Amino acid sequence: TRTVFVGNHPVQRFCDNRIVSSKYTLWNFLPKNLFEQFRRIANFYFLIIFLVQVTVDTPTSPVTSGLPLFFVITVTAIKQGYEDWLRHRADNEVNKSTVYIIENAKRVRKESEKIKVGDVVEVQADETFPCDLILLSSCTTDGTCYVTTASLDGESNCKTHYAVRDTIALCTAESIDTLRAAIECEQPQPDLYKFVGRINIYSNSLEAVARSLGPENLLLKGATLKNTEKIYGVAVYTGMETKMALNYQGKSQKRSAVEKSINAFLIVYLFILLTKAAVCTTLKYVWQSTPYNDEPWYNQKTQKERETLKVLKMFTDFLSFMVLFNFIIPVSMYVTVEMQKFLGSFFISWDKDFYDEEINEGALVNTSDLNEELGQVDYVFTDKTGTLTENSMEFIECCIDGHKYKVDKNREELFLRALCLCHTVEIKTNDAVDGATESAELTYISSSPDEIALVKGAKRYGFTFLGNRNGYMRVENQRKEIEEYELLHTLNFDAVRRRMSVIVKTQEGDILLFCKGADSAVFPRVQNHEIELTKVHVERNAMDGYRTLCVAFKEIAPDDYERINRQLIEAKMALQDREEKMEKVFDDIETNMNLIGATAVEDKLQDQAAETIEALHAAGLKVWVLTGDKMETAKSTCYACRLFQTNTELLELTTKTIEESERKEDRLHELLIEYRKKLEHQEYGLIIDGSTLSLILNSSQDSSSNNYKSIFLQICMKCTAVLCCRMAPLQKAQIVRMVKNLKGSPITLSIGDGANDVSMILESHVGIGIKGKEGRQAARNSDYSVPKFKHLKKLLLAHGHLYYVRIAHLVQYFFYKNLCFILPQFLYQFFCGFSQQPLYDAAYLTMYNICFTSLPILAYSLLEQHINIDTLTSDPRLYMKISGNAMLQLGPFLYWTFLAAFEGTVFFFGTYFLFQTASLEENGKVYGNWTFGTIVFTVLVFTVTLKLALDTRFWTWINHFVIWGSLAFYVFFSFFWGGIIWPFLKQQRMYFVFAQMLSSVSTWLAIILLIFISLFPEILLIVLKNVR
Amino acid sequence: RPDNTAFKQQRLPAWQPILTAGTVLPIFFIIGLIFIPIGIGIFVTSNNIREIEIDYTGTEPSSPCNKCLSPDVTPCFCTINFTLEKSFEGNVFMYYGLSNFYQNHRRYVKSRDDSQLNGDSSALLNPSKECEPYRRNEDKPIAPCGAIMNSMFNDTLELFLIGQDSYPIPIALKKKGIAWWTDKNVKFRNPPGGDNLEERFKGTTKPVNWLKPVYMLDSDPDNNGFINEDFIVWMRTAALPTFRKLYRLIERKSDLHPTLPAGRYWLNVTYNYPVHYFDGRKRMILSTISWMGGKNPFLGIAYIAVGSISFLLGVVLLVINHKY
Ligand SMILES: *[C@@H]1O[C@H](CO)[C@@H](O[C@@H]2O[C@H](CO)[C@@H](O)[C@H](O[C@H]3O[C@H](CO)[C@@H](O)[C@H](O)[C@@H]3O)[C@H]2NC(C)=O)[C@H](O)[C@H]1NC(C)=O
Ligand SMILES: Nc1ncnc2c1ncn2[C@@H]1O[C@H](COP(=O)(O)OP(=O)(O)O)[C@@H](O)[C@H]1O
Ligand SMILES: *[C@@H]1O[C@H](CO)[C@@H](O)[C@H](O)[C@H]1NC(C)=O
Ligand code: ALF
Ligand SMILES: [Mg+2]
Ligand SMILES: [Mg+2]
Repeated sequence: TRTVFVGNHPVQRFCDNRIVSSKYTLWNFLPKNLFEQFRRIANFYFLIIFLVQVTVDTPTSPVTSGLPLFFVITVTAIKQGYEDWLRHRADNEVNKSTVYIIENAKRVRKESEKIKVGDVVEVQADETFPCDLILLSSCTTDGTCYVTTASLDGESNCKTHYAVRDTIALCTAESIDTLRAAIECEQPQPDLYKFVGRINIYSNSLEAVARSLGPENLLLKGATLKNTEKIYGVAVYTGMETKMALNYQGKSQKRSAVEKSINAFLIVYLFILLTKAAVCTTLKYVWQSTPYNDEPWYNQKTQKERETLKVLKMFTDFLSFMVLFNFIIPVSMYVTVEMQKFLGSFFISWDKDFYDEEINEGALVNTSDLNEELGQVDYVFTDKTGTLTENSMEFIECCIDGHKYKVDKNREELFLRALCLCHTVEIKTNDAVDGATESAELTYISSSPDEIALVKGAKRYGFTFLGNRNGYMRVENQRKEIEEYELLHTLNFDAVRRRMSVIVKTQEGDILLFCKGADSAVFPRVQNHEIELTKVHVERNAMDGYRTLCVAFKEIAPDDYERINRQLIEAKMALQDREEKMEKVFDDIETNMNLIGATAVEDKLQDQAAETIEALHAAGLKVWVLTGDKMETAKSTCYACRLFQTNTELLELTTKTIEESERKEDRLHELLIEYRKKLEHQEYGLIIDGSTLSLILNSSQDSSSNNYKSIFLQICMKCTAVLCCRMAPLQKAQIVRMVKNLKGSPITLSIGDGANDVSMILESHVGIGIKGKEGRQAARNSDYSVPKFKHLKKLLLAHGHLYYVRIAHLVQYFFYKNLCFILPQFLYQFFCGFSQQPLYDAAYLTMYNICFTSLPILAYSLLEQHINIDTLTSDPRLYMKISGNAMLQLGPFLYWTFLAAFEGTVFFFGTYFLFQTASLEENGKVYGNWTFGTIVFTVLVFTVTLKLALDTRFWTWINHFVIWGSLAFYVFFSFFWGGIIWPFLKQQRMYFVFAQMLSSVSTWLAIILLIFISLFPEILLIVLKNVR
Repeated sequence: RPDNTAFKQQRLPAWQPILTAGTVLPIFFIIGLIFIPIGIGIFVTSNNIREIEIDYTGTEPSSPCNKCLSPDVTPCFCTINFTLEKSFEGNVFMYYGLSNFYQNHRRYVKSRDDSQLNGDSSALLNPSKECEPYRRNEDKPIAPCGAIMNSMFNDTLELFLIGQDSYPIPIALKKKGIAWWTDKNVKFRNPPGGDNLEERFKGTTKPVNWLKPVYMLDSDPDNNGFINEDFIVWMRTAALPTFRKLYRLIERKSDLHPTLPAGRYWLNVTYNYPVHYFDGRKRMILSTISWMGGKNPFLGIAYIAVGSISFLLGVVLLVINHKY
């Protein structure tokens, strides 16, 4: 609860207007990037190996483990350091822009970084807001300004914000006249839409006229000011506390199931590495037992090496085997899986199949880490109105006093006034040239398309709303009689209560509380005699698929109204939980209201909102519809969408069959444990409510011989169709929570377009926000955002499928290629005195991962479609059902590990059997152990490259390039390193090994045959699948 | 509106192989039919290579060389009798094998000094510290430091034919040209400058086990030291315990007479090198070389097995489908 004083003149504790969106600095980039890299299972492992190499004496040089790491580390550091110099640049541009301040009758021009809480900022037109202001005045009267948060939450409509009344008299002249104020405001919350405050404007002598603030005054930070002259504000939050700057924390969902399989594979390869090293030491000391297997007179130890403690030697030899077999763990997996996710996050927003010609926008990717969690979804939780059915409401068939008006002159007039009042339509002030339309432009611009429809449906009859004339409301009442009204209170609508209300004052008399709400939330408090008459029409209208709103009114007396006056202004003047203290007040202001009538509004399904739920039911998913609308309206929309097929037996847990605390459990268990487990896709579908789901979950803490929630989840999992009617915005998330837990990890998705659906879009694994008629509130809490439901089909089926396949076959292959590398070097230890002698040269050991095999798999993981991206969407029937994580399980993992073992065995023991020759040339010259290692390495490089070339089914010029160029670079580097690489070396060990190995037809034929024998167990699966 | 280029839209021009039966079986058949012919030409070229290996280590009480199996008067002299049933035709290559001899031992491969064998005057007079226990002795630096250069095979094998008389016709062996051309003409040079090669090796010694300096390994200055081909050939490590290194090459005589006529031959050994200790063998191998190397059946049998398993699978598949 902060207390600002307007001019900073009495009647420091606060931050300074400088935003820092970056992470690092110029002085803690390394100390902070390195620590956060080397904290990963493999970066730490290779740092350990490098240090063990630098301190101890080991088989393999220290460069072979610290050049491949100083690179994988300096590439990620460059990436992240630049991707943050961008943030530094941007913050500098934002908070180094001039902003005039009215210091003391002086219009100073400071910089946005030097603004402090409580000083009158002066914003001109088209100038974004330097900090969270509170519009204390404007130039024009009427105290209003048009703000367009084109950047905060994506929206692009000119919302209108209101000044503080007592202050609009202040304009550009002595506004610094010690305008005594005390703006008590709640502590900064990132809510971006809520705000709780209070003003204490003082007079010359004594005054405390405080106008309780809200989100109607707070001009957020970084929200452009549109089409006005100039505004004065009193900064309240000053950067790093203002919501625009407090919403920088939005990461902690991006954790896929293909980032934990990488760690299971890493753990397995560590326990493979330790078994290699332990077996080789156990056998290095069961071999050295014989006195002539150590120092046999041709190689004799050195005095020191001879007089070293024994156990110390066992330890140092275990270390030298871990430092020899240390490449069995991929050094370049992290940088490749990060550069892949970076460079491939775009394809799902560059796509021109997510492009709505109306909204003039496409898709939006707010988290590039779940990219491969779309191709894994198992449940899909939708919202009915807004996603399945766009908010194009067409008013049809009002119903006055249960008469179906289409009551002579007694109450119809009241019903039509009700429809015209009790909303917040706010026609666009200016109107275009009149004469081409029916009445005029009169573009009703509201936020709730249920009100727009009712005003247009009243206009169809006599009444015509045109008002909001600065405190008044005007309507033509079937005769051109403007008939001013006066809005005294707007008991706004909230999803939980389901009733909007208004307290108008007739032009020449009493007060009237109009209340439009849902039938469930308006019949409870009415004159019960009319419920039984209007509910039949409500029920017909519902069963035909229409949205039904009940309209009621109440005549308020003076003293009762003077009591509600206090009861309502003391709810807003209170800083502590005013939303709740106000719900609890205008929830008893609406007690016994004479029901006037009901109104039905027809709504249509989106473009392909049925051919997408069919495409989602085909690919295996289980589509639940968590709506807030009625039960027969939702059920009709579900029958339209083809969620419920024609011959489906519906299980209704609604309030039409469950009006008893104990009579619910009857069905709850009878239609599960004796019904749906003893007795389909088209036959069974469940229909629940909100009150009934509460009964089940909340107070199921008493009867637990057969748990309520448990039996119910059991009922649910045997149904691919479930419709949760009358669900509130928090039960919508209770359901995703319930499901995220059962019988494993059913990967849930949740797709919504409103403010109700901002809870499950945050709860579920991957959230999708639609950008529709309501606003961009969910599109910004969501991980992805698509302007249509029908885009979910393409997203899941043809983007998650490819995003998941590419990374699963990057992960499998990154371990394959390294087990293939290192199995020959482990087998060589037997045909060696177990002396840990590297099979391969040193250049080869460093390069294999970062030069010879690095690109091909990256190009594959980016540009590759194992099923053409057109057949992928044309066929969901399986292509998606085919990989329920299946591509990274035990089965495939061990297939790959056994293929790599087979190939390493073939490489080694084919070169072994080829080297029994006495010569492989025709001049009869013999080959050393460097020509044994380069033969095994040639076979290895080519077999891994061609195992990937046999996997690519989509051969872009870039695949051709990377694959054949990786092979040609191996072959050119090897000749270049064979030739003069002399002066700086201590070895000259590979001086012509390649160019002599390749002068033997016999080694050529052996390499060809071993590449083929190694790829055979793969060319065999190809054929066994092409057949049958 | 969204950038509608070929690449951003994931619709680059691609190939996309269609793998269908009539596109997948002729593969098995083609590799079968291309391998079995190769794996028969190779098998035949191998089996047509005549070789003979005589294990002259001793250790068999009845063997001629058991009189120097033990540590005896430095210059032993044994001789073994072998018989060439089928004459050797081309130019022949004499090797020497060694078993249980790990030239591929980490401590043993490290043990050279390439900077010195490459003629670097700086490393001549102070060898490295990888060639460790054999890096200095008698307060001097050893010329070919290291284990590799110290434990150099050093017993002299000679061949004789037994004509229609019993007199031995001495077969003529050739030493030049048995080491990779590069690593005798590039990677191995003598110390920098001088006229006589014993001046250049001035502040150095001879390795421990040797008998003469490096500058007295051969009389023709083109084979003297650091350039001696037998040295260079010993120094290229074996890669497996049981190895063999080219010893001599007998060149076909321009006459129409085979190199090694059939008949009876003496192999007389100046047995110097002891392998009895670490339980090794010493063998002399006379062999003939083809376009493919030497007698080794692996390539032939392996090509034939691969090309007769691919063909068996191709037949099973043609049966399955075109019959079903
Ligand atoms: C051929 O090679 C053999 C074995 O490589 C040589 O044998 C070694 O020769 C040196 C002297 O030239 C021997 O003294 C050495 O013996 C070892 O122990 C003795 C004492 O017992 C010690 O004086 C030496 O320093 C050395 O450590 C021999 N090593 C063996 C027999 O294994 C042989 O001389 C060479 N013959 C030639 C060049 O004709
Ligand atoms: N402007 C409104 N005034 C009064 N009641 C409303 C209004 N808009 C919606 N309602 C009621 O609130 C319910 C829930 O609306 P909401 O939470 O937006 O979900 P949905 O639009 O999917 O029904 C509606 O079914 C209706 O009964
Ligand atoms: C060849 O071996 C025979 C066996 O007696 C021997 O007479 C002859 O002298 C040996 N060669 C030499 C060293 O002349
Ligand atoms: F249309 Al809804 F919650 F039912 F946004
Ligand atoms: Mg709504
Ligand atoms: Mg949605």
